Amino acid sequence: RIASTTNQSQPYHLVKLIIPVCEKAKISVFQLFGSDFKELGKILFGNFSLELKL
DNA sequence: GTAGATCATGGAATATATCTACGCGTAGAT
Repeated sequence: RIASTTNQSQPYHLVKLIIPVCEKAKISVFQLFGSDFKELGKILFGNFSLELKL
């Protein structure tokens, strides 16, 4: 939330923020930076067993 | 003859980006 409230052009701390975030999301860094928004959303919804569909 | 014992005698608010001072590791010269 802080990273999304601060200026978006500001870089994010890799090991401090992104790697733990994708870790808790059960998502590889490759999947996060490579897949499009549709695939990422579908995989996130399946990972947390949500019923959403983007 | 007298004192003691005995007997009679009795109705109904938190995290984070930013600014600043300091030691200092390394760069530069020879």
